[PDB]
Amino acid sequence: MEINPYLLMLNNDITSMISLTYPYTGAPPMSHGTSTKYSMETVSRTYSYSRTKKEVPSGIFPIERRKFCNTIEDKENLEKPNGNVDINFMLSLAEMLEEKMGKGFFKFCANEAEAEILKMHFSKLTEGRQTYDWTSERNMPAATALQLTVDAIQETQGTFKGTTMVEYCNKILEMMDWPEVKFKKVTLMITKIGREEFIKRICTINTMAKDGERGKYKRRAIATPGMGIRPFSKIVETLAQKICERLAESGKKAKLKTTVSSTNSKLQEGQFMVNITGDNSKWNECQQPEAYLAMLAYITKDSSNLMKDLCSVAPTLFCNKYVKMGQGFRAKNKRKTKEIVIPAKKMKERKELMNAEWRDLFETIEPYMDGECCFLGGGMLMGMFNMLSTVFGVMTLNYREERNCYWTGLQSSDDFVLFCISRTWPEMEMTILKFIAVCKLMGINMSLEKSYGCLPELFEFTSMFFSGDFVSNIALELPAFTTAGMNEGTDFTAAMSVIRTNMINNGLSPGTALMALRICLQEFRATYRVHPYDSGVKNHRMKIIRKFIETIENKDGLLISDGGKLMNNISSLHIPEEILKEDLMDPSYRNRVFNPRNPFTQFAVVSTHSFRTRSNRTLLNTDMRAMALEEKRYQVVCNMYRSVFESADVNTPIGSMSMGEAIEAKILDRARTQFENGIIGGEEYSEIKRLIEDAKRQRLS
Amino acid sequence: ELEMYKSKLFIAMRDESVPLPYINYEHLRTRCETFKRNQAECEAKVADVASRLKIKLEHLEENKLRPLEIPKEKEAPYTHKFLMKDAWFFAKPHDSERAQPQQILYDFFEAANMGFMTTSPKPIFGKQGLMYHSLWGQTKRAIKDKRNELEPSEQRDFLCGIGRASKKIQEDKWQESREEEFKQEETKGAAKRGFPTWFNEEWLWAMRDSKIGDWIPMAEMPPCKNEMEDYAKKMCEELESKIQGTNCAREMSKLIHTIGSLHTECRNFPGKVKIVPIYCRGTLRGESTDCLFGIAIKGKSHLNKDDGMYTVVTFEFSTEEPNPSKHEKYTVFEAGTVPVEAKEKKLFLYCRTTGMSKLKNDWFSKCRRCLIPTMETVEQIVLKECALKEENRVSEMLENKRAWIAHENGENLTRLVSTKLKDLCRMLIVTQFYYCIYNDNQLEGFCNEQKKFLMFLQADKDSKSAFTFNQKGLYEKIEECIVSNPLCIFLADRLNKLFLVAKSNGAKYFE
Amino acid sequence: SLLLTLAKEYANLTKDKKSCKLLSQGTVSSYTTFKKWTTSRKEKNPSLRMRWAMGSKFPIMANREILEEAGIPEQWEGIDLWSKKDLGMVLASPAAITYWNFCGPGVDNSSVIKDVYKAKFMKKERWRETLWGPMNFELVGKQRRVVETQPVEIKLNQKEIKELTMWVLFEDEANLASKFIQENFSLVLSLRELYKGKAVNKDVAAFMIAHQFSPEKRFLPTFGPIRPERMELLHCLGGDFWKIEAVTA
RNA sequence: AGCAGUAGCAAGGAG
RNA sequence: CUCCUGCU
Repeated sequence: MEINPYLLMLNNDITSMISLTYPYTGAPPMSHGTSTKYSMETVSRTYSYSRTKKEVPSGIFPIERRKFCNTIEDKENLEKPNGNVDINFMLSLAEMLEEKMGKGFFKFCANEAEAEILKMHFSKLTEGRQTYDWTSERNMPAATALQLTVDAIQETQGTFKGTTMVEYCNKILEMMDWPEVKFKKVTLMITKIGREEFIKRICTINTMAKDGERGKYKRRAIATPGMGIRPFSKIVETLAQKICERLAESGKKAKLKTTVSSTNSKLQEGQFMVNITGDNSKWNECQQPEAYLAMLAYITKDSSNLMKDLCSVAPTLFCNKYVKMGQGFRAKNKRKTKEIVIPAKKMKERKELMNAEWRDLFETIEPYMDGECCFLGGGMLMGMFNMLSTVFGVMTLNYREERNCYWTGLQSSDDFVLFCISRTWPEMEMTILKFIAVCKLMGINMSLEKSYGCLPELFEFTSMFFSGDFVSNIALELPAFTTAGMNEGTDFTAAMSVIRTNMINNGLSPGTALMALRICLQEFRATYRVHPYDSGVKNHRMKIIRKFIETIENKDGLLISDGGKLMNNISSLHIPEEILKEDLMDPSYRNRVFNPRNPFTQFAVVSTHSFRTRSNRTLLNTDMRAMALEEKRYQVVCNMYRSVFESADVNTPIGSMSMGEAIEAKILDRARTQFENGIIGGEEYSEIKRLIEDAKRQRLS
Repeated sequence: ELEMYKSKLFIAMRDESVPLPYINYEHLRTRCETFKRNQAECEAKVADVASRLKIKLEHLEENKLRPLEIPKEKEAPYTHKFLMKDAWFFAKPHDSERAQPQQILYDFFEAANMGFMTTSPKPIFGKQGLMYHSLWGQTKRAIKDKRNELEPSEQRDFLCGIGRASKKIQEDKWQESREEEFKQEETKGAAKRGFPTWFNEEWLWAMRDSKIGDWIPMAEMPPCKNEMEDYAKKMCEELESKIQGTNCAREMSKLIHTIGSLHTECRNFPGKVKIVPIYCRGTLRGESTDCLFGIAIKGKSHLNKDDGMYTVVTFEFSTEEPNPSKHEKYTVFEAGTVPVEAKEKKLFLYCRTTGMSKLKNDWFSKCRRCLIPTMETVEQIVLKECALKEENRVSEMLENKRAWIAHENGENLTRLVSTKLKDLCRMLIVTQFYYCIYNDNQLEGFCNEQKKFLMFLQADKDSKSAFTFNQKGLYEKIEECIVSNPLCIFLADRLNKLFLVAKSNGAKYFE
Repeated sequence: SLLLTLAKEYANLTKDKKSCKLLSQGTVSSYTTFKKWTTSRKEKNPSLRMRWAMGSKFPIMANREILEEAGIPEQWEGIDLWSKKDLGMVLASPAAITYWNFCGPGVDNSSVIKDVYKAKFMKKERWRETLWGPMNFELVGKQRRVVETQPVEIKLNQKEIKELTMWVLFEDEANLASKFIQENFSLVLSLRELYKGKAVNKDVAAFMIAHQFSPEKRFLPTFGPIRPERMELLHCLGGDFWKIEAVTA
């Protein structure tokens, strides 16, 4: 007898039998080895989509520049994707865009944007992902690379007194005007670097492999920028963020109901609607930032004078960015015994030891190679402008050709749903080929392999498959239920918070919540080696619980991490376990657990089990021990400044003078205020005064 | 306040990266400030329409939904790390103090007599027979001396490879030679295999009840109010009372205990080879017992990154005749006789080398989280049914409702087996566990494209006249990612049989 | 006499050579980016290393003097509790945690901890005194709103709360004097009568103020009445295909 | 050998 | 010959 699960779909919908077709219970795919061929595929395919050969020589950079606007070599194979944008066409779509809603639209949204730019402190830069530190040429978190950048500022010339966004940006351009910049290398020597190398290094973007992505056979390369490119991109993403928040054809469940319900009221006696789910392919290789420069020169053709000059720098830095080339490749003999490693530096000299595919990719990228990097001039990689291409999507979806056959829909990052209204099917060929025409002109390439349509709502948007009446829900990530691993107290309630927030937003029917609740209980007990008292587990932690259980009067007041059973349920996922067990505890047990005088807690739930495990042991055995000396000195100085200001973790400590002078001013302030209403003693005031004066003479020296 | 720091090099930079019909940024800004559109836009639009050559493809006239190309080549072998269907286990009553896995290994060394475990040095088939023979004798006397540390001999130095890696020489010294040590690089891709025929028997075996009862160590039930907790508790009791009996639960507990023990031994002892049992724990006639399926040997893992691919050696206990088609990577030896009272049938020792990884542990060791999509699916079925009837019909709906599965082998046209809904959740936990085993790239891309074809079948079910623009590259992308994973090829075959069953009523397909 | 100790610490930390290039060179805001120096990359599997930690025998760093003041070296059958490997900080096992939790001294701190978490005890007090009814099994759904979800009685807007704790706990470098003070300064006159003499540290007090005064407004799918009494029970009252509410009072 | 899947691991580094 | 690791 044969067997087939998909027969469940013979008398059901795809709103119920679609969680059957997500393989989220298994391991995600990982990358291996170098990430060189993916980067060469991205850049080589980007120049292969250029549709031109017109090169312009450069005087700043020693390599040629190929332009990407208005120089088209129209091959007959137009079904292949193009990377050329016509600027009068898209500016015509912008002038057509603002004439639909309001008159003073871009001035309004841009004035609100600048109203949020000037009131921004640059610690917002430290709330980001990993970036590329150019001092040691590595990947570091944001506060580390910003601290090394400001360290290069205050080491090179003068000090930094900005404490804003705009003065930091002007400090970046001031670094661009400098003829020589000194920084520190590794055991901390101090070196210098010239002017052109600083220009080549501020425009350096690191490439790597996207690890753990569900939905592709071939792996894809993601790129991370440095530090000096991030805040201008933050400015542009706030501007286009306000624009996308103001628009009404962008994204998620109500707007499709309003546009389907509204566009069903715009039908005549012979017209009808056909929707098409598409998927714009090669989206990261067909968005050139020059059109971002022209259109942001429209939205800042009418803003002001400062915002006009500040919103036109990050598209230039995307116009002449570099690309890191991974770390090379490996070679081996016929016996497969010795395997030499060739990095990205010596790839030019050892060109003749590669494969056929590698030489095909490498000889079409040779006239753009630097020593360690490559020169890309039209690409928009991952980890870049996301809320700005959506504006181009709405511009394609608000076209007016003048019948009464037209289209509308909804746009996402690279996912769109399109609705057409027409009378006959050859007219549908006319209108859809007009849509492929306007998207093909503007630089948006729809894939033909991954598109379809029907008459009613049976479409696909951001993995939500909308049928004619019902709504499919998003298949969530299963490992997100258990991600804490930090405490015996801040893991179970964190899991109940994840079940709660996945219950409110998604559907998440209650028996799944009880089942995953009991399963996360089971992995909690299995992780922290704690079992209930009536179980037959005999390890080094259940013997003590087994021997002393006679002292406990009421048995169900023990905590789960101490050998108690479960009392939380679905209707109490918002309340931690500790309070619902604090209404039943024994007085020796309640007075015994909740002592703050314990060797574990001294040296959001109730922290009575919070202990700190030992760290790793490559923290004092690698060559970067001086960095651990830096984190120890930083923890000492931060404990000093925290020791003076008794309440400093509540408000952000703004100020631009110095830290130690504010410390001495504060100890003199509380010395005088606590003097005259307080202390009063000559040895204490003159002795503390003597330590302040001697410490100020010591600090000045 | 309103002045940006006008530098010297950047004003030469922004003037360089303008479009081609412009000279400076100033001329570009003065044209963009005074831009008015025209109606020659439609001439460029229609001029883009004329040189297109693109037509849509309907389905009512040209229903070219052809079935997929299964590779008609050599049959794909059995590639799971353990044995599911062909297992044999020795039992004992479980002792509470003797609970650690080496204690279980020793107590099953006295319980199952390994003194009668005599193997010939000649296998039935395989590749290397002497190495596994001296390895089994060496680990058998090693468990006889009750210490789990394999002393270094040439057999373990050959199997779990010590020194089997290339000499990674950096490009600081290279000492080149005239036409000697000619080095380069080379990649191939993947090898292509064919349709497995044994997967139906392990499917039907894996969803059949096994007399040992519960297998998965679940937890206790929380107290219930007068709320809907009676409903969710009732569904947990019925569904959990169904999934605890099948062999899928035995495989899940096998992966949890076995890969848990190899996981903690990969943490506690790097650089030392251990001897780890392969076992379970389940209740028999009320008395909690434990099993013993096989013997595993670790390969001195120094897990630097999430990969690392340490060597696992599996000695296995089977009671069936081997197969040079299915059991192809194995090195089938033998054991002797086992008394099985229903007479004293044969007992075969199997051997296999394989590998695990550090990322391929935590998704196996925490594979208990498969009761979420099954209960989500059955719960959406029942809640959509009572949502469309608007009456509390749950406990009687779980018995008087059919589910069409498992068409026969000789004929397929509308010849289905309608089963009860708890057998449906049996098949759902089977297919979710098979998803948790065989996850590779090919399954992911094939799940994407079968979401597309499922959208086409739903487009067939209500007569909506779906359409596509280019079908050639579609079947080029589907047939690219169906190479050697047996679950993907099997689901492709069952997708083709889905089209053959659905072709009997709707008209969008082929024969 | 604490200013003398802070002067000893300040002279001791200005005594260092290369730390003179650390302070009086940066800014007051740089303390924030002096706080974050976590050179670990992502800690992308914390539960994995937590299971690796709890599987060892001595994973925990704990204080010496309290556990050598009250503890016992080994339990009654082979259970290790102590190490002598390394400041004076001693590595131990999780058996010492539960051993403190069953065979340790106790300090009466019930009323203080029952006064820290008054919002969550208010949640349990409102939860225990509710009543339910039957289910309905019907379709339901309505759009997403921005709802304040806590039964507070002050209803500040996440801006007068930080300013409030500045003008309650530490007023010496609190804030520039605004127009939002006066009635909240009568509230300063009420609130300084509460947090004046306590054994609770200032960080925990600044934690517990911000949970009795803040109506937490989030963007959630809501339906029915939008009373904040039934908004923390939003995940319990109704799902997608079912609905239950029979509360009389 | 094997794990693999478009290139890596099957230990490495220093004194 | 020894030391060190366990995301660098």
